[PDB]
Amino acid sequence: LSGDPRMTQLAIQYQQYNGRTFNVIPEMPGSVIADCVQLTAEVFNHEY
Amino acid sequence: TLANMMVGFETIPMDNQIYTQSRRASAFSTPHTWPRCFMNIQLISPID
Amino acid sequence: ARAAFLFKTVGFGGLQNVPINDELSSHLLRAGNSPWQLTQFLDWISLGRGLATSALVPTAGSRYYQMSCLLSGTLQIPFRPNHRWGDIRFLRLVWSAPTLDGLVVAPPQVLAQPALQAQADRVYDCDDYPFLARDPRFKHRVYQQLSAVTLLNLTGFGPISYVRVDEDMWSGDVNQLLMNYFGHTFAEIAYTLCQASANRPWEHDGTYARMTQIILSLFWLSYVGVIHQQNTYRTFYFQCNRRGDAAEVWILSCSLNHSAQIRPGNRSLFVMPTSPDWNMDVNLILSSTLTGCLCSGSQLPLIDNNSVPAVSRNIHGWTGRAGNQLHGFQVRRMVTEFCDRLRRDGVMTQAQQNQIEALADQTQQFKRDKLEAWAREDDQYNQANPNSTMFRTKPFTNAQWGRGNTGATSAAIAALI
Amino acid sequence: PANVTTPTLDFTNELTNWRARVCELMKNLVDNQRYQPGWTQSLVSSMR
Amino acid sequence: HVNVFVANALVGAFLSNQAFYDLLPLLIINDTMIGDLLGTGASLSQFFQSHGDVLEVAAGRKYLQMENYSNDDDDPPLFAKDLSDYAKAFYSDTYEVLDRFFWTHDS
Amino acid sequence: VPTMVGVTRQSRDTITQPALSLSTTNTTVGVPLALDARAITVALLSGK
Repeated sequence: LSGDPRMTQLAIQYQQYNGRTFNVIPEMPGSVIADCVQLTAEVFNHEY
Repeated sequence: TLANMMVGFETIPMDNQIYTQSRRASAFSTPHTWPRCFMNIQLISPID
Repeated sequence: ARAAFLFKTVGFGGLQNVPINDELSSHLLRAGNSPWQLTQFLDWISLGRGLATSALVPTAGSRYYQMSCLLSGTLQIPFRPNHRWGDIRFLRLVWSAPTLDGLVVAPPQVLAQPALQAQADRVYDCDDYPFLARDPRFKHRVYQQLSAVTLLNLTGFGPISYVRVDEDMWSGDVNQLLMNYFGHTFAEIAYTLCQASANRPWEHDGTYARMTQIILSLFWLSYVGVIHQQNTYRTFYFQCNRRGDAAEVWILSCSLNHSAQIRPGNRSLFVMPTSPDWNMDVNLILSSTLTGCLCSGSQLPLIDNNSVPAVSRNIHGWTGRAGNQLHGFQVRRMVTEFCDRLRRDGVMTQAQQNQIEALADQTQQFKRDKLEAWAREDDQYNQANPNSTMFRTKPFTNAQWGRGNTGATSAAIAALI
Repeated sequence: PANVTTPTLDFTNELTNWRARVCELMKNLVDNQRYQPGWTQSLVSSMR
Repeated sequence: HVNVFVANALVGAFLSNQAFYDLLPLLIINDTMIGDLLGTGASLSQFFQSHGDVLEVAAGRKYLQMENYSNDDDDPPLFAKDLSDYAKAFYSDTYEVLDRFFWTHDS
Repeated sequence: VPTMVGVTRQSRDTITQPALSLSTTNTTVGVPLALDARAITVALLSGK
């Protein structure tokens, strides 16, 4: 909640004194709420 | 720290004038501040 | 480290007299009698609000050009065969002392006396004057200005920019010292660095020298679009959010997951942009100042004699038979190169690059019209006052408006990586 | 330069040399043939 | 090979009867008399002082004045060669670096 | 040796201004802890 809600992808990394770095990005797990929301949105457009 | 106690008995060369043999070790909290004389044991005279 | 100090006087382009009038000299000496001052050459401008436009100073480069002509006439007095510093007035200018630190209004009998009959294109050696030879530090400090002037005189077309790359420059806590400016704009960092160099001379291989070289290299790569958030050098890059901006400034930036790859090696060279808009280009003039300080610190390789005007070929301190070749790039075309590299990377949409190009075309047309109008005004003034003829700026041609193989030079810079 | 953080007294000094020379000059003035006779031989030994 | 500067300093110590046993290992020239001397930091600043390669002191006397000398016209002049102390001069490996050392050094 | 760890909220394709983050302020990758050396050494010398 600090900010940057509109964030496309989370990524985290650390770097070495020589300057080599390691970056870890996880794969997004979907939310049932979102899929249901899309279906309802189309239903609202038909039934507004 | 050992070099600091050893000053006037054993001599340690310093690559940089800014950093001293009596310089507080805590100032050297990072690798980039590791001394070149410190980095190579052979570079330091075993006699010194 | 440069060891030989010499300069060659500017030659009038078909003029019979120095292209300056006493009014211009007075404007340059608005409150001062020493031209050695860097601010004397240019009123420092911070960009955006940067760029000095004046009736006598349409551009800061115009002011520097007038300063150069005036200095060329005045310097000849202590460089005369007599090498006298106070006996005669050049256009009513008398040096205050033998070191010629300051100049003064000519004495009334001296004002009555004629000015020094300066000869154009006179190459001089700094050691010839004894007082300067007596102070090496003084001589080197004076030479920074001399080097910048000679470089501008050397370029028949637009001035080259010297760029070199050293990984040993990356090595060290001096990199942390460079990191002190992290989040600083390129212009702000340059002003501070220039002030530091003015404060004192530095080693030709000095940690400061390597840092300045890295800063210049990063800025130029960013300008060409060579280095980006998607193409970071060790994650370190100067970033300008909007290209073509009035004061777009690449600012030191870090990008994760987009590290760029650089060929091992050491490459140092100078590139001269074709566009004449450089007079209004703050970054180019700042780069010129830094490059000149770098030349004072270290003696670079002589540039190719074919790469130099034949009259100036084989200059002992500057031109050599085998040397680097100047690279000419139109500013608008170079901005296009920056956009194309990003489009090819796919970081930005083709439409966005086209929008940037359209803005650049509009800016270029407006600037070209203004410069052409100033040119007409200057010709009219010269016809009006043969007695007091002067040039607001070194004359320019519509030919400079062309790209002049900016794309070939862009391929060359890409190859330089 | 001194070589120790706790130095020992050194008499090899230009000031020390000066003091010695001045004393020697005075002692020779005392040993003056036209000046020594007035001073008692015991006083002479004491002064020297 | 042995350090000529070291040999001369040892001669001085022995003449003043000072202990050079500490400097005896230093006496052997290992590679560079300049390099070996730059490494050494022991002894009084007065006994011998080198700022890096640069070292300013007096070399040995060209002539030794004896007791008999009266500064006679027939007596030959030693041109200050006899003086135990005549001057201190800075020896260094490279002239350009020496000049840089002397950029503000008293002249 | 790693220097620091940082996090990113946007997808890789996007190009955006880099802004200040909490992790950057702390140079240390891990929270610094200072403890009594004598007590730890004594414990190391006293285990049964």
